[PDB]
Amino acid sequence: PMFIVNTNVPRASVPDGFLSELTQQLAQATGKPPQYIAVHVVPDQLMAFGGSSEPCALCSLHSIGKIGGAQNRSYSKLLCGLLAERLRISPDRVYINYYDMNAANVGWNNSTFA
Amino acid sequence: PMFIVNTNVPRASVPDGFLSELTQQLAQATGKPPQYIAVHVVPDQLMAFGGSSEPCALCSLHSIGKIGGAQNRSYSKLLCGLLAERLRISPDRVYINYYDMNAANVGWNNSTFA
Amino acid sequence: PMFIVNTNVPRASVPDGFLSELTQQLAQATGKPPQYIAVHVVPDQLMAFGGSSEPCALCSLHSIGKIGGAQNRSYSKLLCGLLAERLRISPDRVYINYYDMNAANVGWNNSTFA
Ligand SMILES: C[C@@H](N)[C@H](O)c1cccc(O)c1
Ligand SMILES: C[C@H](N)[C@H](O)c1cccc(O)c1
Ligand SMILES: [Cl-]
Ligand SMILES: [Cl-]
Ligand SMILES: [Cl-]
Ligand SMILES: [Cl-]
Ligand SMILES: [Cl-]
Ligand SMILES: [Cl-]
Ligand SMILES: [Cl-]
Ligand SMILES: [Cl-]
Ligand SMILES: [Cl-]
Repeated sequence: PMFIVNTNVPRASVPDGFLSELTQQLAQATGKPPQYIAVHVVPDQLMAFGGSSEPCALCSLHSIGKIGGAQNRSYSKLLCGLLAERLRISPDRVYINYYDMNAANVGWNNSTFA
Repeated sequence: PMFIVNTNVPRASVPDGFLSELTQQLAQATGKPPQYIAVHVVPDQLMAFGGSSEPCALCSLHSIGKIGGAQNRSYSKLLCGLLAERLRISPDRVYINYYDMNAANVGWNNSTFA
Repeated sequence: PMFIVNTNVPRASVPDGFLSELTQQLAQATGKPPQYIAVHVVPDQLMAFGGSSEPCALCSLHSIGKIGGAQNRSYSKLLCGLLAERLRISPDRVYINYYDMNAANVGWNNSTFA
């Protein structure tokens, strides 16, 4: 899977080990091996949410399976909690788009997973 | 909804109020509440369009509904107009990808919209 | 089509002509005219792959058609080869998400391709 967070929070406010916490927490939540989890954090962005430049985040989670109604509700609670605790972003200023990818549409290591 | 613009135009060339202008114009175009509209502008990017590094933009609009044949033509006219007037980018050097998101696949405020 | 690479490799390690090289190789691989190929390279990113931050890349290819099982395997070999030879990124630390876009969902030049 891949998880991306784009935020206006400054780089200095991203705590050490944040990529590792995302990796481990997502491995547990999705059930996928940590070796297959990629994470990408983009601070200092020029962004607004509801017209306001207070701290916010736009995120995405792509996974081959492990995406659905109940699972995405659980992911949102986990990820909003982490963004609130670690980046001080209010959950009502976070979007997370979820993508259930077909294996044939995910390339890796000179091929695709299909 | 969420609107992202990636561009090679430098940050100093993005005028004041551009995030607000995008927020207001997208609220009217999509009909969605301004409170739910998120905007993200990424200048100074290493990009080419048609092999050329002249000013260009790659954009995306994600929305729960309000995406379709006619609506997307109207959004493209509005958004290319703004990128031309405000960033001086020619409309034939802009792509905008449109995504009609299922409510179950959009997280916000510790939950999803499903 | 549009190809985006996000990588932790620093900007100074992105060789001259890399955007043109991607444009040319993608024009041939997708069969599309190079005038329609857009490329975007984002170096210096805060990323981890499988828990570590050795060089890695998260990429996407969006195209109206020319996406499928066999084609995506071919694109992955081409693109991982280029990331390995030019950016020194191991193919097993690259993900590429493929998107077959409907023409009605791609805006360009004040309209869409539909
Ligand atoms: C069905 C769709 N892939 C198609 O035939 C096409 C090809 C080239 C450009 C287009 O806008 C659309
Ligand atoms: C159907 C679903 N995509 C599936 O069963 C799968 C699981 C794990 C890896 C993978 O590539 C594919
Ligand atoms: Cl970190
Ligand atoms: Cl589910
Ligand atoms: Cl898919
Ligand atoms: Cl929406
Ligand atoms: Cl129309
Ligand atoms: Cl969806
Ligand atoms: Cl590391
Ligand atoms: Cl195919
Ligand atoms: Cl589509």
